[PDB]
Amino acid sequence: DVNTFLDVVLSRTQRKTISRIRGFYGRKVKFTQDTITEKLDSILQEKIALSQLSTAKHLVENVARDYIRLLKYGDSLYRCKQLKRAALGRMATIIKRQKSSLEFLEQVRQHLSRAGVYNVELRDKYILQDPSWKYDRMPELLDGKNVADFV
Amino acid sequence: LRAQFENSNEIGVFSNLTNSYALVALGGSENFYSVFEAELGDVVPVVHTTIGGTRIIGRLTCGNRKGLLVPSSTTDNELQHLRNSLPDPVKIQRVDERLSALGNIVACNDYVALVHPDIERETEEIIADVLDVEVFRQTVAGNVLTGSYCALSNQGALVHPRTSIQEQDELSSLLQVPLVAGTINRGSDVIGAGLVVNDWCAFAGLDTTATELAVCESIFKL
Amino acid sequence: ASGTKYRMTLGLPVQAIMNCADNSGAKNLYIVSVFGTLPAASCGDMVLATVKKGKPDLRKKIMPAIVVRQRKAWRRKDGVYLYFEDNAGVIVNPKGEMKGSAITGPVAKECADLWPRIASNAGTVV
Amino acid sequence: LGFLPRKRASRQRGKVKAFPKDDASKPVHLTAFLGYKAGMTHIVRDLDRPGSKMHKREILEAVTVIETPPMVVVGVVGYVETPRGLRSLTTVWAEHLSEEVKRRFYKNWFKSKKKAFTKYAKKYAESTQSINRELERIKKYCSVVRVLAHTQIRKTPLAQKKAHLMEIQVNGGSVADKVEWAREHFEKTVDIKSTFEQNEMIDVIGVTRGKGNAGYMHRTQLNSKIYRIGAGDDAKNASTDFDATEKRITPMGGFVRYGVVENDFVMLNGATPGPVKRVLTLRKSLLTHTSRKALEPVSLKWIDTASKFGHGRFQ
Amino acid sequence: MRVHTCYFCSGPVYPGHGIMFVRNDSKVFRFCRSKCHKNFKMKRNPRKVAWTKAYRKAHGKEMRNVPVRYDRNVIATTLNAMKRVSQVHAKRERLFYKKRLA
Amino acid sequence: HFPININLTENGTVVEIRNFLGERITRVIKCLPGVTVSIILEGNSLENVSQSAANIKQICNVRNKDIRKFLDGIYVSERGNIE
Amino acid sequence: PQNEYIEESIRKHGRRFDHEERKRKKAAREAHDASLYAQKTRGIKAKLYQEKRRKE
RNA sequence: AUGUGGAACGGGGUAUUGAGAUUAAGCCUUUGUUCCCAAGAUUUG
RNA sequence: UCGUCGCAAUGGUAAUUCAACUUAGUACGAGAGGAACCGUUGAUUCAGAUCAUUGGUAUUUGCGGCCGCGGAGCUAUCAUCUGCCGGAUAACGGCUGAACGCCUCUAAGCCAGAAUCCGUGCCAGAAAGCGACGAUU
RNA sequence: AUCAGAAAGGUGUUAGUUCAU
Repeated sequence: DVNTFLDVVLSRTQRKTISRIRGFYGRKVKFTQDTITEKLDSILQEKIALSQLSTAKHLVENVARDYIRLLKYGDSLYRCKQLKRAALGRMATIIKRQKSSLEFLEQVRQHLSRAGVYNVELRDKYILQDPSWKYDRMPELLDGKNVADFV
Repeated sequence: LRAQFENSNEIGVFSNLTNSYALVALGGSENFYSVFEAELGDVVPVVHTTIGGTRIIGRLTCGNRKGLLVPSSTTDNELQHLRNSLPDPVKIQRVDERLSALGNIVACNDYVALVHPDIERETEEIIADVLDVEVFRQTVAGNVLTGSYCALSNQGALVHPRTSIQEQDELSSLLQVPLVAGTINRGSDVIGAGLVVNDWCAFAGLDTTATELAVCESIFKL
Repeated sequence: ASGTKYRMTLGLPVQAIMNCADNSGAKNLYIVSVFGTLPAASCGDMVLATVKKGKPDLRKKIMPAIVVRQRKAWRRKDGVYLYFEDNAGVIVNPKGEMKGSAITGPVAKECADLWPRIASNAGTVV
Repeated sequence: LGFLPRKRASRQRGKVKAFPKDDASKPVHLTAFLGYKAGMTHIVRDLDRPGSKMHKREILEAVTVIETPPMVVVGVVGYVETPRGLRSLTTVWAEHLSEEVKRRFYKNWFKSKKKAFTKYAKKYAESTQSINRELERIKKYCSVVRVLAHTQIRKTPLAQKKAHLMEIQVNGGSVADKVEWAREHFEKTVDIKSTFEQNEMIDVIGVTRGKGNAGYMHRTQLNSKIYRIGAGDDAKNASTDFDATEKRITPMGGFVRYGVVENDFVMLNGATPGPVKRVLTLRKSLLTHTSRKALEPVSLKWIDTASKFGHGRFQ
Repeated sequence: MRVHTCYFCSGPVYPGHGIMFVRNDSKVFRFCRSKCHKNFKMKRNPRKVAWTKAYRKAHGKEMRNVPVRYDRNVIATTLNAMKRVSQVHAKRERLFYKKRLA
Repeated sequence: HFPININLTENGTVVEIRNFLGERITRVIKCLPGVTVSIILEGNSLENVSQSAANIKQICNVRNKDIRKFLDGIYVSERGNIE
Repeated sequence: PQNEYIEESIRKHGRRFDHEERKRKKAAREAHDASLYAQKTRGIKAKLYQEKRRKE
């Protein structure tokens, strides 16, 4: 689901978890937006109103990405978090766009739904007058000799 | 008779089906042998004789019902064992064929065990004598080794589709049996390797081309 | 191809000129980008090889080469490393079937076992 | 870290740190043997392994030959298990003691007066009641029984005159049954032919050969199957029934660093730690594996008796 | 198993030892030892080497592919024939030993 | 499609299941003491019967298979008193 | 196959014998599982699980 | 620390090189030869 | 006292990382493609070995004519190779069974199930562990 | 308490209170 994908993106940020931290907060938001964009691309791989909702989600993702850039500029931890929350607020708008998209996606999904150990030898099945002798070890290599060659 | 050689479909390479005694090999595909057993294997005894110590006896020995022409590399005593192991009509003698895959080289047809075009006349004569069936130099599918490239039998010596109509006829006259140009072994130039043609019934590959399997039967009137 | 994988000599090694025994119009086949790339392909293992000599289309374009024989010493049935006449790699199609009409020169029994079409191509197997 | 630290072996003769589990239902039998590695030779044996790529084919593989002369049981040791570990309650030796064992028991064979165990042998001859009481206590109280035997160092062509005596735990039967078997086998030679049927996979323990200023470390190779356990008296020990051709297992011109082997010898595929003329211990594997390789019979086809020294050309 | 004959040293070839070479004309050559292989690689004439058996024979210094029923007695009979040939070879070797001294 | 072959050994103390959805590996389950299986299993211990039934169900379980599509398996039909 | 293959197969052959019993058992165990999972919840997932429970 | 005593050579065997020489040195072995020694001290109840 | 042979408190730790074929060329699947498990073929990595096999190296620096090579021995992803065990259970899903006359992975109990862990095996051995045992100035 | 001890949730208990029948 779209919310699950957002939760997965949030989980990835949680798994990963001043100015450097600010960039990391923006990168985490950007990575979440990238994951959302990847989810949108996967939805596209899996039109009209759905494409418009996907474009609307991308626009909200761009707003979150812009807030992610603002998070990097917000060297202060509170400033970085505040812009990250703005990206989350933009992500909430993406969820609102996803809300219509998921219903279309759900309809599309509904439409789609609608032994290694074996040895053989002909010597066992020999039609020889001396088939038992054929199976028997006749002189072959007398200490590596040519006994079989002579035969 | 389509018979996939386990993962592959080279039933003929593993076993040179011969109305007297099919030249099966040690380690050859049981499913291919059993399907060959169901087709003509009762009449054509599928003795799992690894010709020259190779899992491809049909490629190694020109196993015609008149006899099997083992390669020159194969020991005479081993051939004597193999000839005795196989039925007396299908004698597995060590033909002095320069090709280690003499059965691939020599079209294992019971009527005439047509030898490879690259195989020398002495090798062809040895292939003729060892298999007791005439061995004329033939290049099936543009390949000198007609035995793997042509499903050879007394009933039918079916060539691969890569062989021309004249080339199939050339392999036909060399093996003294009709040669329908059918590319056995998944459409490859290996008709005889894919299809184990015997006089009683021309076996083929289950994973091989269906048209080639029909061509092997059509050439053999089976 | 086919045959049991083992630590044996490889006729069609990567960046090696495995002669295109199979009559595809190519005399030789150098493995610029060997299929499944010490990246090397044993006797009958179809390694994508650009024709070193012969066909220009196969030249400079990696095409499968089922090694007819392995010039390096390859373990025999007794485990004794045996060196064949040459490292010629018979040209094979992408599916593994011998692309060339007929394999020339020495074609090892491993080449015949690896590909039935190579066995068909191996007019003089050695 | 498994082999670290790398230190020289404290014992020249390999000592088995563990023995196979004994079964009361199974008959009393030995579980270990001692031999001297004479060398390694190349032999050709048919690989009768179903489902293998080279099934019903002959393969040339290395075979390690170690002389295994019959071992005379010097005595028995009674170890009683305790909460703190395995405690040796007592040990009883035979009245007659081998010279090599006595020579081995003293660091100065010539300088010694050969008085070792003289009182014990005299006491045993004078009165066997103590031995019977000791044997009864071992059969009634001791939980682990180990038989002490000395190898035939004099029979083997070894410069050392001291026997490589070692203690082997007894697996099979009850304590009284093991004690009775030890008493019957006391001061009696036990051959490896009865112990090993040459149709199973066992473990070989030995000290590696050092390589100058890495080596001299004890190792215990496993999954080793005996290919042929021949007898020195029999001339067909090194010759298979496939083509007869009776010959000696020793290479032409003598074995490398070993000479000529005249007693019973056992040949097994693969290499073992230590150089030629080195004492190695062969014992049954504690864990039983039902693999095809360990279950398929071994039948040698050709045995090469060519001159190992130099570049030999004739077998 | 077959014991091949060396191309240079003209001696028996056993498994594991020696070198086997294949030519473009489907010719198989066997070398008894590394020196024989080196001599073969150097295009050394077998009749021009004193230690070679070919030179000894051709200097005055020395004297069945048909299949049959698989019987161990036939192999034993063939082995007996080889033993008889060995006795004849020993007589030839006796001539070789004396003539080579001359 | 592929019927499952059930074999009883040691008076039903050992149950062997073969060809379970085509599986070529036979599963052997040892019945609890005091319970005999002939599938109807009777015994004097209800807990032993319940545990044996769970083990049989666990043995005849489809792994990486669609439960809704593939309905092959072993399920307890009823359980009551012998007398 | 085509259309509702699963539904067609169920109608022609039948559903699982213990499908209803397993669902009833799972439904009964749902109350115990929810409380146990919340008690054993840890890390960020604990906060998410608590938030979901609080929202519900 | 007085005997297959060992240690040395004499060798032989053995391969090497390409028949010859070195020939066990971490190739083998010695009905061959003599040498030394039924030790020299020390440690320790 | 000199020892000789054993025991193991204790630690290191071992096999490791992946596969394919067989299985079955089939459960699934309209069919094609492709089932768990079985053995095989292996690719490894690491460790254990050894120089038998293979190449060289090589103080037989030996030989034959400074070269042409070199035995022995060493060396090897340069070679030939050999190479762990069941539990406890995690995640996970249970059965039965209270609270909640039932139900309910659970609060009682019975479980199943991991390259994890513990065992197990290997390695070493408490220098300041132990036993048996010989001789005994 | 299966991390004891010296914001909250809990098929977490302990004592329970209040209200329903």
